[PDB]
Amino acid sequence: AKLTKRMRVIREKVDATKQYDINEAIALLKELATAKFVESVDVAVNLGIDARKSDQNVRGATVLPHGTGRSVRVAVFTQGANAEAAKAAGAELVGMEDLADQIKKGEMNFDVVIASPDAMRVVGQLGQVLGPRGLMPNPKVGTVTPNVAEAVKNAKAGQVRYRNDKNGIIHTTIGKVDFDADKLKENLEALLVALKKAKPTQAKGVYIKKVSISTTMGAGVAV
Amino acid sequence: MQVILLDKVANLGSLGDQVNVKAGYARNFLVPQGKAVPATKKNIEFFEARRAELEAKLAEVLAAANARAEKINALETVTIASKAGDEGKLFGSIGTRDIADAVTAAGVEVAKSEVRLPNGVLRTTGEHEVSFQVHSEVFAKVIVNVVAE
Amino acid sequence: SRVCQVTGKRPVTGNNRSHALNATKRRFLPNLHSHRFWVESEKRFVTLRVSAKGMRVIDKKGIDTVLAELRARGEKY
Amino acid sequence: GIREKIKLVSSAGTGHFYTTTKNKRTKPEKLELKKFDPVVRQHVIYKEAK
RNA sequence: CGCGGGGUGGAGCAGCCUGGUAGCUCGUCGGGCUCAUAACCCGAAGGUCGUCGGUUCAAAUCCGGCCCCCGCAACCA
RNA sequence: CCAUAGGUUAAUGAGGCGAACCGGGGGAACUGAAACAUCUAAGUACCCCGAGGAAAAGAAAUCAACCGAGAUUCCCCCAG
RNA sequence: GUUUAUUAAAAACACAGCACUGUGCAAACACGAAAGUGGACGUAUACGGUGUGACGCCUGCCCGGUGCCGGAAGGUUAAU
RNA sequence: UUGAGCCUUGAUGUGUAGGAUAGGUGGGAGGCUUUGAAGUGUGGACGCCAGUCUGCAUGGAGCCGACCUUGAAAUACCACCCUUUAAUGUUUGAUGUUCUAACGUUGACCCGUAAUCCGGGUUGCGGACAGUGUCUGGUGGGUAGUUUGACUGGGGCGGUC
RNA sequence: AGCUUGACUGCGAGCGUGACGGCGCGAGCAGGUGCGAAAGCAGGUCAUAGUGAUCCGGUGGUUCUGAAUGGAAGGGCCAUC
Repeated sequence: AKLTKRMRVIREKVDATKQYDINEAIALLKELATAKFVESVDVAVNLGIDARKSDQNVRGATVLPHGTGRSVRVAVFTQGANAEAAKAAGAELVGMEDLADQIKKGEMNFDVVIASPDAMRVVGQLGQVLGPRGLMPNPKVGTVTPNVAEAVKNAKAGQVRYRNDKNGIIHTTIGKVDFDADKLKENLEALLVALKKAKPTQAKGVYIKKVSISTTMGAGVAV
Repeated sequence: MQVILLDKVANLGSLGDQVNVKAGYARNFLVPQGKAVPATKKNIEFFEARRAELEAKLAEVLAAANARAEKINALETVTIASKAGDEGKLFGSIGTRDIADAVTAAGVEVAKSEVRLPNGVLRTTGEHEVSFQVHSEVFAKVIVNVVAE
Repeated sequence: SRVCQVTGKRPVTGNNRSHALNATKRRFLPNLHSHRFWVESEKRFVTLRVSAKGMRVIDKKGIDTVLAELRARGEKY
Repeated sequence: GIREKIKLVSSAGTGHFYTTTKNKRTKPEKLELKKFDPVVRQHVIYKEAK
């Protein structure tokens, strides 16, 4: 090193080897920020469980007080009066066959798409344009249900979605560095207990190999 | 290895100074000979006292053991013939008093079996290690000198 | 006797055991090698056979304390 | 023992498992078989053999 | 009592990370070639890439199980 | 040289014969387990060695249990 | 020539010559709680050891299976 | 001199098609360059010939998506994750050289002693090689103890418990 | 063919058998669910072969035990390989 001036002035506040206690650093997390974009604190977990076998692949989503670090714009594909119930619960766009032409042609202004089972006949024709975005609803993960009003509300309330990468590693954001550091020790447990309930059916003995926590292009914190 | 010095090893450091040395070089030489101690301030005055009770067996011969050096040790330059030529090379010597005498123009008698040669026998006019006992484990250097042809 | 000449630690018998379970007497012999020392009293140097823990008494008390009690047990060094 | 025995828990998961002679080696089928939970002394649905 | 690989016209093997896609050598039925016979070369004919689950618009292929094969394998009283 | 290897002899002590017991050092196998192999035979048998009227052992870094006993040994039990 | 004492006296064993694999000298080889001594007061034209079998003139094929030497390309892989 | 390992540094991605070397994967519109590219030429270099890096004449804040089109799918501006390897720094080994405050001498000489045993004494030569013992894995009849079921109108092929 | 899981839990008078270990069959009671409109019926298969006593340690509950005693290790029960 060789290091950029934006971070060289933050090493004027922090040690290069110490990982700081999240119960003691509660005034320091807001103080190491330097970027022209919003910096975060993200959790890095090592697995496992088998590093190759896809039967032990981990997937899911967990609800948090700040979700992904922002609110989401939710769209709902539903016919008749059940669509007005989702519009009053958390949807900002109601979808129908007239909207399935626009999504296929290329234009979409929403973070999450939910559908009801008799409306899912239309959305089934969008599976290849919604696929590479992770935007496609699927009954086998609950993103298709008759109670669409509760399903749009589950997304609007703020949730984070995950799956493990190659050789068994998984990374997820748990707050902005400017957000209340007092709650990091509380929200980390709500993330961990939910990820621990997501253990595979054929998992045996162990599940976590190592846990680490760091800031965007910045220092690590200790638990 | 952090140690404190107890001897005149001025090429390694000063007396009573704290220096870093290798653990093997300490264990094989500086520790067993009474020249250095591990740098633990509360345990060194004891290791010094342990050396004083072993000094009390020859302290009187560090004071007086040479009739010609009664209060302080002397350095002397040789006065006996170097038994060489202009090439500075010779067959050497076999006589245990044929060398190292520094008062040759005088009625002073050279000591029997008290000479010590730390590097080997003098086979050249070159400057080399040469000493005479005052006691069985206590020695004084003398400076080799080119004399006669 | 092949001993550490300052402590008198000697070869002896017992049971060593095989790689698995079974008895083996085999005769025991402690590790031993030569080392040179100044003695003061003979005004010369000597070679003596010394080993484990016995060389450590010389480490704890010095060569003037340990070697001065030798040459009484019919000692041939 | 060439039978690879399975053990399921009740609807409520409480107490011990129910060990069963139901096979998994030869055919993929429904594992629910409705059995007795002695904490309630009632016939209930049984779940998850892992 | 375990693990790795394999199941493909008549025999023995591909593979992977171009998922929109059955390749091959050897034989057989026929030519090139040849005075034939050898050496080399390439047309033609014939098969559910086993089997039960799974993801999907889609798998012989990948992901889970089974079974028969081909190579390696270990222990308490 | 100092010293040490080495050489005398003054005084004392040892040495050899021992009857069993006693302590120390070495140390099996046949046999037993109805196999044989950890285990057993056994620290027996025997070889090597010293000493008393006997020898061993001894004056708690013991043994207990919130209560205490107060160096060691010999016998009857605890307990097959 | 040697020979199986009292049931085969030899086609058995032995010296010759040939081949090969080791061995630079404190050799390789050998007996030993390990010195030491034998190899040898020898020096690869010497010595160890296993074959075959004096002499004359000669000695075809197979390295897949067994052992041995170097590697472990590729597999399986201990201790700590 | 280098084996393995850890940090630092720098770049990995072209099945295939064109404008095009779509890494994975999740975000995202104003963000980045003032020895800095543009663009046609005399040059250097890797190349999958597309692209990129450097130099000079120069000109000097662009440029880009969205627009426009290509495709299931995007293409400014960015976390997070991962390759193969050298040097700067360094953890731990190996081979070789050299010095010798550990240890060897099948080196000599002197004294015991006009003693081709041996110690001591003096001086040369070797040297962390060797040597001797020790523990764990491997190997290993050279040596020591032991095992190797029963029926079968006998043995043996076959039958059998 | 419809519904369905009695391929039941805890107890059991006993009945048949071999020298014994051990093997085979079980009225019926209690708990609960299932079929049938109901009287009534279900502890598998049309019956008989389809499998190793124990010592060991592992696995999941309990709080019976647990060397000074409050925890713990280890064992016992309960549930199993």
